[PDB]
Amino acid sequence: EVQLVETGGGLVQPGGSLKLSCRASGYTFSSFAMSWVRQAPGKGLEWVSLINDRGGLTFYVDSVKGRFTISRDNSKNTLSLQMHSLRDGDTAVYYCATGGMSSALQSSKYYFDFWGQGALVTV
Amino acid sequence: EVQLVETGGGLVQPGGSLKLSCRASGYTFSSFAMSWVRQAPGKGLEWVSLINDRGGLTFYVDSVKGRFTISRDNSKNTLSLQMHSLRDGDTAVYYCATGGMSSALQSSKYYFDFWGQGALVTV
Amino acid sequence: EVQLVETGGGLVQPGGSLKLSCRASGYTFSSFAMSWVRQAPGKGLEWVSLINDRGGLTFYVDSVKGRFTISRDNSKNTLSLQMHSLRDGDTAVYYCATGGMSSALQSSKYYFDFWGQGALVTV
Amino acid sequence: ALTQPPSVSGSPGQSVTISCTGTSSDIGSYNYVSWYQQHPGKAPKLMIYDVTQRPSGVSDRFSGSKSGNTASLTISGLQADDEADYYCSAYAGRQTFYIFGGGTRLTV
Amino acid sequence: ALTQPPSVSGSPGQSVTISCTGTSSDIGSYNYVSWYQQHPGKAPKLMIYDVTQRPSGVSDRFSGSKSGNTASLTISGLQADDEADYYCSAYAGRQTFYIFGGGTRLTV
Amino acid sequence: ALTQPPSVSGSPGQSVTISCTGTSSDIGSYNYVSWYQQHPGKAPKLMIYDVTQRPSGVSDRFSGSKSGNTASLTISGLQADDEADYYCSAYAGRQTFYIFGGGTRLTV
Amino acid sequence: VFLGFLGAAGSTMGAASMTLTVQARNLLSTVWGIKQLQARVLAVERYLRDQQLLGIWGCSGKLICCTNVPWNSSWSNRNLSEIWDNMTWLQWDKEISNYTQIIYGLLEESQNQQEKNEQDLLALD
Amino acid sequence: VFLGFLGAAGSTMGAASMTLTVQARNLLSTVWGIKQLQARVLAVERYLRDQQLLGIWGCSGKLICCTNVPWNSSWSNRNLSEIWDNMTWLQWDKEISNYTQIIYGLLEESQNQQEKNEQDLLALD
Amino acid sequence: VFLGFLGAAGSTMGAASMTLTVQARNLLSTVWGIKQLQARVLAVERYLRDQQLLGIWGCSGKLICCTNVPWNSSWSNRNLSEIWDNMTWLQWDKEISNYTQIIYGLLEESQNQQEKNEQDLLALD
Ligand SMILES: *[C@@H]1O[C@H](CO)[C@@H](O)[C@H](O)[C@H]1NC(C)=O
Ligand SMILES: *[C@@H]1O[C@H](CO)[C@@H](O)[C@H](O)[C@H]1NC(C)=O
Ligand SMILES: *[C@@H]1O[C@H](CO)[C@@H](O)[C@H](O)[C@H]1NC(C)=O
Ligand SMILES: *[C@@H]1O[C@H](CO)[C@@H](O)[C@H](O)[C@H]1NC(C)=O
Ligand SMILES: *[C@@H]1O[C@H](CO)[C@@H](O)[C@H](O)[C@H]1NC(C)=O
Ligand SMILES: *[C@@H]1O[C@H](CO)[C@@H](O)[C@H](O)[C@H]1NC(C)=O
Ligand SMILES: *[C@@H]1O[C@H](CO)[C@@H](O)[C@H](O)[C@H]1NC(C)=O
Ligand SMILES: *[C@@H]1O[C@H](CO)[C@@H](O)[C@H](O)[C@H]1NC(C)=O
Ligand SMILES: *[C@@H]1O[C@H](CO)[C@@H](O)[C@H](O)[C@H]1NC(C)=O
Ligand SMILES: *[C@@H]1O[C@H](CO)[C@@H](O)[C@H](O)[C@H]1NC(C)=O
Ligand SMILES: *[C@@H]1O[C@H](CO)[C@@H](O)[C@H](O)[C@H]1NC(C)=O
Ligand SMILES: *[C@@H]1O[C@H](CO)[C@@H](O)[C@H](O)[C@H]1NC(C)=O
Repeated sequence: EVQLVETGGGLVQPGGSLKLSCRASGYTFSSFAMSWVRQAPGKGLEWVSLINDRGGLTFYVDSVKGRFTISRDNSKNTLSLQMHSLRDGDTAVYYCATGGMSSALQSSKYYFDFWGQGALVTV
Repeated sequence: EVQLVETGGGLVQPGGSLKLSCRASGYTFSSFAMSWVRQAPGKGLEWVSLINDRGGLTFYVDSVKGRFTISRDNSKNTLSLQMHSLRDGDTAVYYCATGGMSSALQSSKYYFDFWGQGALVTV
Repeated sequence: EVQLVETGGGLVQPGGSLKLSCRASGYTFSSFAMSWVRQAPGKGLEWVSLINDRGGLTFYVDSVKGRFTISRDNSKNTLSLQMHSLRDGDTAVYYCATGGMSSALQSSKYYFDFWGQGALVTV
Repeated sequence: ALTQPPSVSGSPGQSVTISCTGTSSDIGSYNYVSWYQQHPGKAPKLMIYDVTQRPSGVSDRFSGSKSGNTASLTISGLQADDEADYYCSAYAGRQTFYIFGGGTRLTV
Repeated sequence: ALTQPPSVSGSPGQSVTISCTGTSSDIGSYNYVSWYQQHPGKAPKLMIYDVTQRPSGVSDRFSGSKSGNTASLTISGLQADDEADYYCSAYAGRQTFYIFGGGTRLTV
Repeated sequence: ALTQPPSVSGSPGQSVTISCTGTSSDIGSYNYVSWYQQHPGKAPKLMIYDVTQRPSGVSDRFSGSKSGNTASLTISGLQADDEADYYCSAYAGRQTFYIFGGGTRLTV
Repeated sequence: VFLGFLGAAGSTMGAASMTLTVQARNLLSTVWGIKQLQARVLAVERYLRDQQLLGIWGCSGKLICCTNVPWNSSWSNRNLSEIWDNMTWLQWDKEISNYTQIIYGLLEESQNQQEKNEQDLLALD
Repeated sequence: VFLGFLGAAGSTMGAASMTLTVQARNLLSTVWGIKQLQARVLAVERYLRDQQLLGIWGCSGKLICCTNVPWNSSWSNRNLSEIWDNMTWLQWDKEISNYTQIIYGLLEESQNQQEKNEQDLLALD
Repeated sequence: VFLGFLGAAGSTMGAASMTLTVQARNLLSTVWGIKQLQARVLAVERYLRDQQLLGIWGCSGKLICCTNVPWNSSWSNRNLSEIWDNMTWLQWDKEISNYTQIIYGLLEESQNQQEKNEQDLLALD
């Protein structure tokens, strides 16, 4: 039932400021941590960013640490990713996924349980 | 009215231990942070060191971090810089300046407001 | 009188998991910090690891930090070193020694006072 | 990144063992290695998590295992519908989180 | 260090715009970019601080601005006495503090 | 690592001064430089600790000293039994602890 | 201050752990002018004793404090979902009343005093 | 101890913030043997309540404590020079009496409990 | 709680510094219903005063606290082995009763307030 649906994906130029938004349904959004993972057209998977269940702790890879901004709204069930100063290496299908961490009061969820359709981004 | 006057500048050999002293007048010395900034004869400006208004917090560039020692005396209105193990790259006009930081109870002073005559140092 | 006697030394293959044990006598074992220092057959001395007098604080060189494990038992007077994933660069005579640090309530012992016979390890 | 064989092959009904090699700071420090199956044109799916544990709805034919700084995905009972790109994911601490390996092309 | 054009020129009464380019960790992270004017044989003088703010006694002809990871010094009404080396200073955090650019030779 | 002369020589009854050079972060930051004497086939022995201090049982003929970022071992009254490899050990902080120099071959 | 007091007494431990300040703020305030005074004094001592516990542990000034004592399955084999999501604090306190003083001793003795001595020795390196 | 007490009451807030220990040390100490005892008990409760506030905030054991609550210009639009260099603490307390409990609630609720929960979750990574 | 109290009074300072929790836990609890109450109140004040000292120093919540005050040989020229290994705390307190308030002033004034102000200024960089 868990349906993740990304939008906001398209085409942009170097230096662009692109916003993606992943809408979630079928489960309690505020109870799970979320991640963004990207796949270049000719390469494998790369983890991009992680946000906790409350939206207060954010983690990024060094290559995007000062450019990407993960965020979440738990009332609207919307995960979002704002990328500034997009580089040629950022061309990829971006996926939103449930999991990657959990709070101290839950069991470990060091994996991505559910995944999205994906959203192509061409810099 | 703010008059900064450096002394102690001259010539030294590699491995030298050179002390400069900047005397301040025309303003409240203990109310401002001070910095040392250097300019090589053929290059631009380079920031060297920073000391706060109370003389308890000192900051240096990595290239001089273990060799230079900024200090201040607020009764005598004297800023001082002791450089040990001077290297060939340390040849420059050294300037003392007011500003570079401020305490939490003041407005931001992330700039060098007033400057000194300068003092030539040849390693 | 201080007699340090290492054992467990021999020959192993790359990826081996080798355990050495140094037995101490002639002094209060629990009152001194212990170190392991290695000497390659054709090189000089290299410090490997340090354990405090209570066996709660352990320090390693970066080259072995995730592979070696220093430990001690103060009732049996036995210092031990467990090395996993042994590499070709780990071929050496390993020595156990008394000293390298002390608690805040003792004088500084930033040196190795007493030494062991040594134990050859060929990866 | 993790090193993973670029492609493997197996006849139907046979069993294959995709491998995966990592440093000691990630596979050899944490027991959190997960495996994903991505069909062409679709998004990955968590075949295995925590080395040996399967999400519900996933057939028993998929199993995982670890050995030192190495992980493996044993796929028994190969079917035509298993033709997918398989990926590793290892948790590698707090200064970095997830490291993926390259894809493994499975053909039947 | 910051990258700054080595020299610019402008006729009297015209307006010039010295530029200054930095990484995102310094100009693009903090709104603390200051500009200094150094005549040959003398020490610098703070023309502008905090991107858009002028020390007292400084003529209105000097103005500053920022754009992403770039700063600029608009000098209008050029006079013969403006012939000086101009320098950038950006605040770049706590592990390093002030980064200067190269000098810009202004001729009239 | 510390730089130490590979070998020195001295006639009996003469005095030699083995040298030892280090960075400013280790010899020039902490007054903890110790010297060890290792005979071939045996394990080292602490001739000196804390730059100028001798363990009990060690003859007065061995003395140490420091000068900036340099340490030295003055061995007076050379005897045939002093033929050994001498090593430096400097304390170099908390992120690394002990740095040794190369051996010095003493011949008589 | 009183408002909301003990409201999460019937809530799950996870939900009831976000209201700790509400209970914390309600612990501190003719023979009837003496007895009431004694009650006030009593409250202070109880508060200080609990604070003293938090200070002998490494938990001074905190309402949620993480420690280095491993959990023992003898104390409780329940999962985290069966403690934080499907259980209240009163039920948990009834089960773990039996083991409280062992956990308190481990908290007091091994972890905090060994950690404090190890910081005493790291600070002189 | 008493010496210097409230001396900086008429000084600027910056100058008067370097004497905090002087005021801090002066907060802690036949029906007349009961009433005086009540006064002593009262002092203790007041002290503990203030300390309790500092503990529910992330300010336990500190006389100067920095927080994550942004200042709101509605509370006060004055510059820093007009607060720390040209103003006393009594004047500041008279203006900000009106807003004290909003700042106290923001200090108590959002920042400290969210920070404490975030440390609870970072410590298990 | 009482068990083991003051047991290391005759032990060396090093050996007697590993039992600090035993003494710490024993500091906190018809005219005879008033006098005893006064005694209880007295104990609280003493405890709070000591805790207040630890708070004006950077030692809140700690039983062993390291500081930035250099030791002065005028206070004591004895080695560490002659203090921690060959000496008891009663002998040490008898010698250093003479110097206690100078050390307390240095602890209170220079180190903690200058460190606290320096953290106030580092936090705004
Ligand atoms: C009581 O339990 C019900 C479920 O039976 C739940 O929805 C409700 O929130 C609980 N009440 C409180 C105060 O937690
Ligand atoms: C758990 O408790 C039992 C006694 O109930 C004890 O024997 C055992 O050692 C404890 N385990 C650990 C890991 O402390
Ligand atoms: C743990 O979770 C499982 C999930 O099926 C549950 O049935 C079981 O009772 C729980 N175990 C304990 C010991 O609480
Ligand atoms: C502890 O023992 C008592 C009886 O002495 C019992 O009621 C209680 O339930 C025990 N603990 C557990 C976890 O059952
Ligand atoms: C009172 O104000 C005057 C200036 O009018 C100032 O010099 C003096 O220091 C102030 N007194 C105190 C105690 O701060
Ligand atoms: C400041 O206070 C006003 C009410 O006085 C409120 O509406 C506003 O949102 C507050 N601003 C911030 C930034 O919290
Ligand atoms: C801020 O400082 C200016 C400096 O001219 C002063 O005139 C003004 O009154 C101050 N503003 C406020 C709101 O305190
Ligand atoms: C708060 O309101 C009172 C009247 O209720 C008023 O005296 C006070 O000055 C107000 N606050 C401010 C900042 O004016
Ligand atoms: C008393 O001193 C003796 C040595 O004379 C020592 O062995 C013993 O442990 C000491 N007692 C205590 C309680 O420390
Ligand atoms: C130690 O104390 C003496 C007075 O007893 C004093 O004059 C001296 O300056 C002090 N030394 C230090 C280093 O504080
Ligand atoms: C320090 O130690 C020596 C060791 O011989 C001892 O004799 C001496 O009395 C001690 N000195 C002091 C000042 O305690
Ligand atoms: C401090 O002075 C008293 C006499 O006033 C003396 O008994 C005590 O021993 C002195 N301190 C020292 C270290 O001797």
